[PDB]
Amino acid sequence: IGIRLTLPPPKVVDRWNEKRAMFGVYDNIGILGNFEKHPKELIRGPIWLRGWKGNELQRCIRKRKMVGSRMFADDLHNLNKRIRYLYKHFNRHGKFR
Amino acid sequence: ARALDLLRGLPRVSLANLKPNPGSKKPERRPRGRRRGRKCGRGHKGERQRGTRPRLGFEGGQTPFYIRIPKYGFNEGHSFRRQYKPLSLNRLQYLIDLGRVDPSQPIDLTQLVNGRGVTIQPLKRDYGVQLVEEGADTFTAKVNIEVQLASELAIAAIEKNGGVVTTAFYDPRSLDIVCKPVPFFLRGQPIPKRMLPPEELVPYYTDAKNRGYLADPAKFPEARLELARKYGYILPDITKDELFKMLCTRKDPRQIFFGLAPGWVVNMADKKILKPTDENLLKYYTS
Amino acid sequence: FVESVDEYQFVERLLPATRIPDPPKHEHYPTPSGWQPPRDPPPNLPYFVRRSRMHNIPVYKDITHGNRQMTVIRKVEGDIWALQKDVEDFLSPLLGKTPVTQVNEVTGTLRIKGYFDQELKAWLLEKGF
Amino acid sequence: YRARPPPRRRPGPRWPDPEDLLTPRWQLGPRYAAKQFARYGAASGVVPGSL
Amino acid sequence: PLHKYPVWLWKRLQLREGICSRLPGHYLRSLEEERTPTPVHYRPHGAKFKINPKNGQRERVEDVPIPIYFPPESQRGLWGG
Amino acid sequence: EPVLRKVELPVPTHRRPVQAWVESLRGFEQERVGLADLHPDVFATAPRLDILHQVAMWQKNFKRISYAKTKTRAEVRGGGRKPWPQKGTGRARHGSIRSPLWRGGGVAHGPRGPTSYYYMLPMKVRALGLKVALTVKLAQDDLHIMDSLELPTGDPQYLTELAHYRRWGDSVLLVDLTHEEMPQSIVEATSRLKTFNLIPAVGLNVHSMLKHQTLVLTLPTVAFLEDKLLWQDSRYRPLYPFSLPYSDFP
Amino acid sequence: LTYFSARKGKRKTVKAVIDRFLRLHCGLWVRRKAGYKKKLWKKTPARKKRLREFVFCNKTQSKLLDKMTTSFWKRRNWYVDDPYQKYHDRTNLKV
Ligand SMILES: [Mg+2]
Ligand SMILES: [Mg+2]
Ligand SMILES: [Mg+2]
Ligand SMILES: [Mg+2]
Ligand SMILES: [Mg+2]
Repeated sequence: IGIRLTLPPPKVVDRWNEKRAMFGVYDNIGILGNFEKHPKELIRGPIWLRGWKGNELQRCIRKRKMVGSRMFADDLHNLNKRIRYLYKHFNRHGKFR
Repeated sequence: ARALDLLRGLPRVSLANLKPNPGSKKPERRPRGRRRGRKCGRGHKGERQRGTRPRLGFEGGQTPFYIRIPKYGFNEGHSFRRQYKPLSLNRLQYLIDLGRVDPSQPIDLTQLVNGRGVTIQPLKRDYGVQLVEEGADTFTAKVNIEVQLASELAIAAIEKNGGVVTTAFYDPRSLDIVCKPVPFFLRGQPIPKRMLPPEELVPYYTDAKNRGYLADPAKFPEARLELARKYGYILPDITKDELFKMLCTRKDPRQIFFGLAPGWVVNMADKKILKPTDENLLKYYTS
Repeated sequence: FVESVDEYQFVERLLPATRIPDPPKHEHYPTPSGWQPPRDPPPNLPYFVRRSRMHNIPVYKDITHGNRQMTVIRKVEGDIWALQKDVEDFLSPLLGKTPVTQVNEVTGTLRIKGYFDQELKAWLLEKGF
Repeated sequence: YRARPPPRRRPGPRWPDPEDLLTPRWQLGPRYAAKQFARYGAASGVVPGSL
Repeated sequence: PLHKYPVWLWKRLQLREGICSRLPGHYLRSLEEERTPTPVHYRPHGAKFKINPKNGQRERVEDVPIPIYFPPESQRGLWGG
Repeated sequence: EPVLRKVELPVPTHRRPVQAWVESLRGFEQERVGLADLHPDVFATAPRLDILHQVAMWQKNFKRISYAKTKTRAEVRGGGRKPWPQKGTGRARHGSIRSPLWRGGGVAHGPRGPTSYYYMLPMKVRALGLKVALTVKLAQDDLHIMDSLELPTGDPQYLTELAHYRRWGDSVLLVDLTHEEMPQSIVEATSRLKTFNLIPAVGLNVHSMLKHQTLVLTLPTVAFLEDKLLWQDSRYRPLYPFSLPYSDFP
Repeated sequence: LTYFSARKGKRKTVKAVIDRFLRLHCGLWVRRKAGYKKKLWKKTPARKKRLREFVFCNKTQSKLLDKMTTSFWKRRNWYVDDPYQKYHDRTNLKV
């Protein structure tokens, strides 16, 4: 048996808190603001991902370049190993040549 | 309209109603079930399936196709063979008519680009424009065009209508400045001075047959009359034109913009132009 | 060491413009290139075909699979079916059969099999678009 | 709820302190000062003669 | 996580915190300053630019110093460089 | 005393403008204070709901970083040695106690690192979406116009009652011109309420409009919107970012 | 080839092709008939005539070489005096 018996507590979502009521506001700051700013300049998050996209290999390479010299030793060694593996995989393994 | 009337009697539009346009969001494929995944499409056992088949272009040991064919310099030097974006007379007429370029003002590269007539890429070894004979017929415009090359037919097409065409040169560093000036005026560097042609090109820009900007401005009439005599029209006396003072205007070598002297600094914030006064700086720039 | 001069007139000749300028009031048509302006007042038909940003006729060639030739009449406004009937009448004599077509009443476009860009441009000029 | 004040670009010239260590190598020198002058005028404080 | 300063700035940070912070200014300047040694084991390229023969264009050139080992026995003598 | 308003930018000669009432918040029964004209290409575009979908989905996803990481088979602690030799025993072959197979191992294919989902649609598509949203919220008797968002007193009860009196809906999105010029009364009132949201015109977006049922623009706002959205059709292709100076672009 | 570089993460081209084939902008590839420079003394004159020619590459070869070269080598190239300027475009192609 892998199914619960009593009902879960009700997850109450407040669809009108501040974060949801104001979602998206200023996502047209460029078109409606004389192009002073750009939408990407509102993306809050990692230093090395604000307004950029890519597969895991490119993401790891970018992380190494921009914060590789600030990383803890073991995390950085893991990152280098990961880049090595992904290089081998994306460049030698796969259905399509 | 019609559809806007339909919307009135439908429910309010909201994030609960949206949809993708049919045919756009193709469905996904995952290896689950008796069809998608039992071998998930990878085939029988063999290095195909494991994802370990040789590199793209390996013909199984037989000497590959791209290695048994001898080398030949189809591309040797390609990064240094200069390139020029054509500007057909058809396109020049089309731009003139719709008011994009202004024939009552000297047409340099800057005014071809600021009207989005051609797209110059300095960084890919484009040096400038070349007029091409296409559309010599039907071209009827009085333009003072400064380009970087010209077939003799284009020279004709521009002269027959009382126009002056002159072939200038722009080095890769100044071409970027002339093509997209406002970025340069933002960099803050003082306006550089145009370099002279390379060794291989001076015989081109010092020949009256090509309306070169360094050939002597006294052999031009002979060239113009020769061209007219070959192409069966009468060289109009431009000296009597209502605005010949404009068709005369030219940029001297070592100048990028028309009314700006190398060494000035453009201040766009305050609407000013700053000029030096130290004798050494003037000496360097005026040469 | 430096002195400020505010002539400035020769840089403003370098600043580009963002708006496409209204084409100037020529005196004969078609202009040397072949550009006519749309008639005025607009012709009285069920539909309309707007001019682009650069004032040309929205008739565009198109190709797919390297052998499917098509044309699109794009910015059609109003009853696109009337324009479909008109185009079918106009093209049927040329091809020797009624030409297969698609109508996308949402985007407002009429797509036509075969290459007929110049014919359609002329025809939409005659009717005064 | 009143939406937060809009995101406006960092006004005026951006002079980074030179004694700090994170202020990168390229935000101190002649080129950055030239760019600030060109983009903000005499208010930037750059003496023109340095250009 | 991530440090607030990179790894190679830790030395320069240390030269500002503790006992090293009270050293006189000129000593710190003489310590932080870096100078390339005069070339000894390699022929330095004369100029900042050069024409190469394979194609014929003007390419930039730099001189990359050979890395040389000084065993500690030299610290008691004057090997020159 | 009517408060009229004509469309400033040129209208195509084959399309008449659309129109709307100009209401006031100064009183419960102050609708039809004036009559305003609205430019057809910004308030009467083709419906085009699918573009509304494109824009709302981009507006949801372009600012998403997924902070989900799962330790691969080489990032989990330990796991170096071969647990038992290959041939001797009778157990299954294994070359680590941290394969995905084993308990406590690593995920073979899991969320790797912080993932960005950013992408940008052509600017024209997003402006077109804005126009589509405005026209849909007009065609369905939901868009309004106000001379100003002024109010008699900042008490939120007044604003919510007024919204009840006119069948506005559950939620109202009030839009004013500049963040500094919204009157004191409206900002004070709309701080306490929950389904009433006050934004300056520079923040108008598709998702925040499709969420709220009613959209209430000031008149200066509609002028601003017509200017900034008509600028997209009939502009050249860019030569460099519009943040850099141009001859005609403020 | 290398589908992702270790240092930038872009595709990379196989430079052994650039030195052997020319991409006419609209699809075709031209090569130079291996066996043509050397041993020209016991080859019949007709054979020598054949070997000097610039020949095209069939569909599979062209697709392969398109894969082994990035986008830069497929652009529109406006060279001053290009002996292959007139071959960049197909004219009157039925299917
Ligand atoms: Mg998949
Ligand atoms: Mg063998
Ligand atoms: Mg391990
Ligand atoms: Mg093992
Ligand atoms: Mg675990």
